[PDB]
Amino acid sequence: TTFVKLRTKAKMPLVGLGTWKSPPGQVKEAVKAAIDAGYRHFDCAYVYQNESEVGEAIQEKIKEKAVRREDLFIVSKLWSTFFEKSLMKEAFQKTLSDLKLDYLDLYLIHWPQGLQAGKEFLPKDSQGKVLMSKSTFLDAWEGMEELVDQGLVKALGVSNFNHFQIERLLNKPGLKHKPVTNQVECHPYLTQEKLIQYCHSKGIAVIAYSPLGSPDRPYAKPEDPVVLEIPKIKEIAAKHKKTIAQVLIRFHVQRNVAVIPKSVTLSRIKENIQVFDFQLSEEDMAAILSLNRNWRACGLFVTSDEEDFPFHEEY
Ligand SMILES: NC(=O)c1ccc[n+]([C@@H]2O[C@H](COP(=O)([O-])OP(=O)(O)OC[C@H]3O[C@@H](n4cnc5c(N)ncnc54)[C@H](OP(=O)(O)O)[C@@H]3O)[C@@H](O)[C@H]2O)c1
Repeated sequence: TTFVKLRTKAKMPLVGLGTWKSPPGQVKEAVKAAIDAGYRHFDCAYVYQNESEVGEAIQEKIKEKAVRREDLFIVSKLWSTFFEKSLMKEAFQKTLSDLKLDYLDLYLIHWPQGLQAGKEFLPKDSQGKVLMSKSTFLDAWEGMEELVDQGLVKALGVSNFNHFQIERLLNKPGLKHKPVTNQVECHPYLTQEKLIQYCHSKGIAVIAYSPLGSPDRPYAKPEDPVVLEIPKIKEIAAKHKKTIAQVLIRFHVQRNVAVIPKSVTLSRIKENIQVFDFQLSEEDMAAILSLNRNWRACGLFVTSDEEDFPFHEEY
C-alpha cells in the first residue's frame, strides 16, 4: 500500500514532500518536480513563508491536467501565535489563499504551546525571553473545528504532541472532531515506538518528519548524532540496491507511518519516493529500531520550562 487510511477513511499517502527550509524561489520548482515524480502529499506551513510558491506549483499542475485536486493531500499548520479564534481565522484564510485552494485535507496544530500574538513568529521581551500567550491548544482546537464544519478543512491533527497532551484533547468537554494525525520527528535515533503504538491504538495516524535528521537545520553541531551516516543503514542500503535516504524513508513507510522528506534537489525529490519496490527484513527493521537513543534535533527548546512543553514526558 502507498497510503494509510485515516479514522475518517480518507487515504493519506505514505510519502509526502516536506517544505520547511525550502527557499521561496526554489519551492515552486521542487513541488512541480514532486508532482511529476508522482507525489500527492505536500506538507507546508504558515511559518515556512513559502505557501504562495507551493500554491502556484499546485495550480499550474492542476491546470495542465497533471493531477486532479481530489488526488492531492495538502497539509498546513496553524502557528502558535494564532491560537485565539479570530486570529486563527485570519491566519487560516491567508494559508488557504496563498495555496490557492478551496479546502485543506489536513490542518495541524504546529506546536502545543501558545505564543504571544503580534507580528513576530517567536515573540521576545527585552531580555530575549520568548513570550507565551493565554490561549491553549484546546482553545485553538475549538476554532479549528469550525473550519471542518464549514468544509474548509477535511480533517484536523496535531504536531509535536506527547500522549498526555493528546489524551487531554481526546477528553476535551464538547470535542467535535477527533485529531487524525500527530506529526513528529522520527528517525533511527528517535524511533517513537511508544508514541506510534499509542497513536495507532487511538485512531490517529503518525507523520514522521526529519527522517534524514534535517542536515540543513540551522543549529547543527558536530557533536550531534548523524542520521545520514548511520553505519547499519549503509549496510542495508547496499543489500537492497537502494540509497541510504531510501532506507531511512522506507523504515517509516513499512511501519505504516507517513513520512515527509524535504528536498529542493530534483534528483533527491525523485529518489525519495522510490521506496515502494523493496521490503526491509524483520532483522533489518529490528536492527534499525535498536538504534534508538531518544535524541531530538527539532522543537522550540527555549520554551522548555513554560507550560505545555511536549518533550519532558517519556512519550
Ligand atoms: N514541527 C514540525 O511539525 C516539523 C518540524 C520539522 C519538519 N517538519 C516538516 O518535515 C519536513 C522534513 O523535515 P526536515 O526538513 O527537517 O529534514 P529532512 O527532510 O530529514 O532533511 C532535509 C535535508 O536533507 C537533504 N536531503 C533530502 N533528500 C536527500 C537525499 N536523498 N539524500 C541526501 N540528502 C537529502 C536536503 O537537501 P536539499 O533540500 O538540498 O536537497 C535537506 O538538506 C520539513 O520540510 C517540514 O515539511 C515539520
